[PDB]
Formats: sequence, structure tokens, C-alpha cells
Amino acid sequence: VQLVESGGGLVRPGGSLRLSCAASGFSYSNHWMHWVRQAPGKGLVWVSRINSDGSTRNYADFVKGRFTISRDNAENTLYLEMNSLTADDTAVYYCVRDGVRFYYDSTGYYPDSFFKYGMDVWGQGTTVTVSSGTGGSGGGGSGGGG
Amino acid sequence: ASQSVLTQPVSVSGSPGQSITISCTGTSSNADTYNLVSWYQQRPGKAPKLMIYEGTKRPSGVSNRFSASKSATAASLTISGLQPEDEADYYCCSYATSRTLVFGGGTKLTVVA
Repeated sequence: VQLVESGGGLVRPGGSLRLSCAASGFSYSNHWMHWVRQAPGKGLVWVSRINSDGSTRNYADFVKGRFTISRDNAENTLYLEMNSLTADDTAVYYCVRDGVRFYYDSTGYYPDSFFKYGMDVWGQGTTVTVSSGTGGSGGGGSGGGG
Repeated sequence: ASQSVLTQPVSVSGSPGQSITISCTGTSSNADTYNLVSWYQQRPGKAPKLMIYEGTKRPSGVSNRFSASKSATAASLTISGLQPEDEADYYCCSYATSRTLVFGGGTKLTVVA
């Protein structure tokens, strides 16, 4: 069982990036998949999740429509399309499987409220650095709307 | 609208052989928040690892030195017989809303040699 992320690297402020994750060793198409991130020296921050079908895609409040989660079941791939990136988005991004939900809903479809879950398989993470090569003061953030 | 926010102590120190308990307390949370808490261990330079799910269940392969408890007001992780390899950041996680998850801020556990 493994998850391997790709697509991480240096991006300029306002830029876009597409992260990918290759899954192997389990029934990928029947599992929910999540993206989690971790800014350097900071805590784990939940980003997004997607069901088997892609009919349910949920996002953390800071995403504000800038990221789109997607998957290709036959290719065992998970994606995160990211636009309008700022220094607030610099982090390691981890691809994560919800292995526990599989034992309650083996279809991975139903988006039941507050369902039993467990992020049991994690990738090593891919680094996203939103940088212009300036100090912290050269960074941007959100406009505050939406 | 207010969402569930999980708070943990910033740091805890322990000595080898001792027991430590890390709390995860919520605001805008309820009994279901703690029923659904999962705990993650992140060793220096390693990816996080699931230690507990559904508040108290331990996955196979995870050491029996890790146990967890929950009430209607908090969830706690207990590490018995502290070893240097337990030095890590520990995060609690639960639902922020019916369809989004949130992690606690993390607890840095130092094993004092």
C-alpha cells in the first residue's frame, strides 16, 4: 500500500500548480481520498476530500474556490489543481487515504454527515514553495472576501 | 457560522518509562466531535501515521503502548512506557462541520534523555 505525490516545486505568487498522487496496493476507486498540507514548522491543515465518484468534493474555508480536487480511478490518480497561490499556501502537501470509511461504505460514494473515518495511508508529501525569493514581507495573502 | 475548533497543549515533556496524556478539547464541538477523533504521530522528518481512530480504536500494527479515551467534552491520547522514538508531534483530528475535517494545532512531545 502506497501513495506517491508529484508536481510540487517553486511557483511564483499568483501562479498555478497541479499536484498529482499515484495510489497502489488497494481498491483505489472505492476509497475517499484527502489532501492535507503542512506549512514549514507549522501544524497539519486539512485541505480537501473527494468521494469515489467525484460527486462530493469538500474544501477547507481558506481554499475559497482556488483549488479543485479530482481523481482518475482507472489510473489510480488523485489531483489537486491550484490557482492564485500565495505565500499562505507554501507547504508540504500530503495525499491521504480514508481506509476506515471503506469498512462501513465499501462503495466510497455516500457523503453521510460526520461519518467514521481514519486517514491511515499517507504519502511522503510534495513541497510547494510560493516564492519570489524575497523575505516574508514580499509575500501576499487573501483579499478577505467570499 | 461557528465551526468546531480543536485545541491541544503546545508541548509536553516526559522521561523514558513514564506515561503522558495529550488532551484535545473543542469549542463549538459536541459528543460526536470526540467520538470521531483520530490521532496522528509525526516523527521528525517522517509522514504522519494514524495511531487512533473513532476516539479510542487502535489500528493493527500500532504499539499497545498507545491508548485513547474520550468523554462528551474532550478526547485524550495516552502513551505508556515512554521511549525516545515517541518524540514527535501529535495531532488530533475531527469534523469541523458535517463535511470538513480539522486538525488540532499539534503537541510537541519531547522525551528527555
